[PDB]
Amino acid sequence: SIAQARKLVEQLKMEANIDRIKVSKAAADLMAYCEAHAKEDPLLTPVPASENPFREKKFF
Amino acid sequence: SAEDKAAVERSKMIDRNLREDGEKAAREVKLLLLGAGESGKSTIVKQMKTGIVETHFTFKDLHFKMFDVGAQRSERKKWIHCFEGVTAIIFCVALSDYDLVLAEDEEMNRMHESMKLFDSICNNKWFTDTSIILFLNKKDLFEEKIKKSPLTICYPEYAGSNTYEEAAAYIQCQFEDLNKRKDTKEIYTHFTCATDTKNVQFVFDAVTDVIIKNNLKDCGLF
Amino acid sequence: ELDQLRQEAEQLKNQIRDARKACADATLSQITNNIDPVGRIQMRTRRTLRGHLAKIYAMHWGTDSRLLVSASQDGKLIIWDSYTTNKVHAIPLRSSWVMTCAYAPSGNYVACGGLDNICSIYNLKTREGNVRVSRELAGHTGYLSCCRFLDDNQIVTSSGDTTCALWDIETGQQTTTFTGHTGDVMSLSLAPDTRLFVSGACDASAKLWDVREGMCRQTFTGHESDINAICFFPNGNAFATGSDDATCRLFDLRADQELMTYSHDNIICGITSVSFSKSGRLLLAGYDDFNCNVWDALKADRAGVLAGHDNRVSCLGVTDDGMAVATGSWDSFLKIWN
Amino acid sequence: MSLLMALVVLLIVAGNVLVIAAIGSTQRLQTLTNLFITSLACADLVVGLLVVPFGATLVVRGTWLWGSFLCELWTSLDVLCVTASIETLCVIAIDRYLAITSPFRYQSLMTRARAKVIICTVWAISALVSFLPIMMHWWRDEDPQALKCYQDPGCCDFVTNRAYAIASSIISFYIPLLIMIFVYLRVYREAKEQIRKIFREHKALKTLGIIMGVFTLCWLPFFLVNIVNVFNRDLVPDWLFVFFNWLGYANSAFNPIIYCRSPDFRKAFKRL
Ligand SMILES: CC(C)NC[C@H](O)c1ccc(O)c(O)c1
Repeated sequence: SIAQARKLVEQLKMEANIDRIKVSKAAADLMAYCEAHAKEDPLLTPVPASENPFREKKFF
Repeated sequence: SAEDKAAVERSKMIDRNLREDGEKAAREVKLLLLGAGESGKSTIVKQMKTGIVETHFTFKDLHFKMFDVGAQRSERKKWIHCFEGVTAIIFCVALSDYDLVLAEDEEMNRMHESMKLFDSICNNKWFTDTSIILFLNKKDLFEEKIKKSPLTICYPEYAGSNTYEEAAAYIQCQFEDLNKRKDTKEIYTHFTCATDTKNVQFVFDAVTDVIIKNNLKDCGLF
Repeated sequence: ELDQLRQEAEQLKNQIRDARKACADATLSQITNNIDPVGRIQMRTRRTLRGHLAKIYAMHWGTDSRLLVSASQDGKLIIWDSYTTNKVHAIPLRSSWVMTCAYAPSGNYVACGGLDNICSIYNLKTREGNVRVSRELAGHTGYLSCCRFLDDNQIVTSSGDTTCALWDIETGQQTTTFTGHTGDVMSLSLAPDTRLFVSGACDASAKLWDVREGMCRQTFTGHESDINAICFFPNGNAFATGSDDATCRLFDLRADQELMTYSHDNIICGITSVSFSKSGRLLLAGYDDFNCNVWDALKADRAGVLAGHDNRVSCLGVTDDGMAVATGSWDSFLKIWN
Repeated sequence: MSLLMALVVLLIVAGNVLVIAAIGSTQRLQTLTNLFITSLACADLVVGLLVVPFGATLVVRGTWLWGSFLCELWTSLDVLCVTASIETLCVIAIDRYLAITSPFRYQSLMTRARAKVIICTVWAISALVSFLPIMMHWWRDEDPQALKCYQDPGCCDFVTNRAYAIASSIISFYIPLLIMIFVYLRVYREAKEQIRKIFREHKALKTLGIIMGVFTLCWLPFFLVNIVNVFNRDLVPDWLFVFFNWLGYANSAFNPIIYCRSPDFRKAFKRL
């Protein structure tokens, strides 16, 4: 049983020592990434039916 | 084009095969076998003939597929719903497990663990209509055990003398008084042992009654 | 000793908690104040796939964004072409109890598994015929819950025995094992670069694993019950988790905390699946109420709902091109939405 | 009586169209017995669409206003649909009997192919005993009382001879009635025997009583007079013939509420 507890303690120690950035920077990064690829999302902004593979398009 | 017709014909053949396979499987009688490791399901399986085990056997031109999931040993709450629709649930309980205890916990009789499992599955939201066959195995050994030992071990409350028939009836009653869908499902009990040679016939009769009742309730006469 | 180790561990846990707290400069909702809303997302059903005679349990899209797979309890694994809806392949399974599927990035192999505790890999271009069982990976002691290819050789799977495994298909041997979950691992998601992967378990926690060293780098908590689904953000710097608590949660890797919670008072069922959009702005989540809700990933608002199934939505996925969304259900039908 | 036909035809068509829509849209309803239910519903639908309106015009006006050809066509179609419905009501009972008395032989032998075969056979016998003998002027009578009716198109009565009046009565109602009685009595006995294992004896009896009594009350009064008229055309009045015929028609309205009382039908209707 001591081995399990030692493993858990060492794992917690390894997980505690990591460089974390403030939540503001991560929020800004997510916002910026979502904004950069906004025009490339078919689901977000509907695309004209002429280029929709499921409404009216040419297959082969 | 030619490729389009080829693909459509492939799809049509696949649909034909799927329909055939489905209609063939619909005639199967699917049973779910359950019980502790020391219940005696090994003997029941041997008489009727890693992961999940499947036994196929025929009787009176009737095909039975029995699924045994005893070797899972994980949280049952995640996969039990995969068996919603089986014709019936066979549940084995060793009658000689009343004066014994589990080797893991402190003083928890195996009879009480079997009772807990029965109460859990019988009253499960996924098996409201499914019926349960209840095998009460190891009757020959139970007779001798109770002839020498008393029954006040696991059942501190017991009104009656120590005799095989009385104790067997009391245990059957205690196990049948655990289901709350007394009007939606029916329990079929049977005292069996290593030398019975009639358990397959009991299962056949139980499945016959289950199918007849299902048809009658679908018609509207039950 | 016992209490010695437990007390130093609780001290380390308090240290980690305080560290996470100190790094909380502002909420995602406070930075997303002026972002324009998304607007009512009306998505209609375009194609419907019939042919399964039982409840579908999993599906996965192909990297080409046209072919897809679906496994059902009838013992069938069907590969469909969504553009025409004509079944391309139908594979019978040695075990009717299947719970996951997977499509190789190259499209040369498919994988499945379930209560048989085996990952079956089938080849689709064998040499002369249609389909043949290529490999059977049997090293788990619990049901196989999820699996995802890394290449034509490596494959990572999760099982109910509270462990994940990385197998070398050519050899059929666990090249690596991931342990640390105290509950059944119910799902996993590979990162875009295939260097890491997150896994959610029934212990109400998620873990980030490295595929090379094979250690746990970060643990994420916050849920109250089992996690049933998990997905990576398009840039691999975050992920989303759905649980039985009727709530989704967005976790960040660099910050190591919870960013946003997507829930609603009118939602009590459990979340069955989750997925993102090509831009990551939308978060689609298939629930147990027979519906599928589309949430805003930056404002935490419900914008749209896909309601076309009779039974619960068991699986849900989006295409690489991001042109449609496939959803399966226990009612034996798959639907493509656009 | 001009407005009494409106709601009748509306009910007849609405029930059957709803039944067809429910059996078509939802997937759970695609069973084997539902095939016979669809046959019965389509027959009752054809009834409500074509048979009842022309009879309504006949009874409200006083004379046929569509010519001898359409008169004979409508008579043949009425006989066809009535026989088809009353014989599907018998194959349904035979199916229930086979399912409740031998579930394994039933699950094995019974299949969609044989179901289609039996449905087409019922429809073939219906057409055989309805269309050929009528449009071939084989149902005519030798008596003169009905001569002017055959000649003048203004009359479209159902006067017929003895041979055909017995043949149609026995092929459409009297054999199916005995078959239904026998099979449903056996089913009642089996249900009793099954309840003996454990209100239900009253529930089964109530269901079977409704099923049999609605059908009997609807049709038997007409098919008694039908064979009584041949012996003596004057014993029974003429208006009671038409009244009993329309009572029998009402069986088409009453069938769906009886043979589609399952919870699945109610769910498909609510979702409809
Ligand atoms: C008045 C006519 C058109 N009605 C005929 C009646 O519905 C009928 C049905 C079946 C028969 O076998 C029959 O002799 C008579």
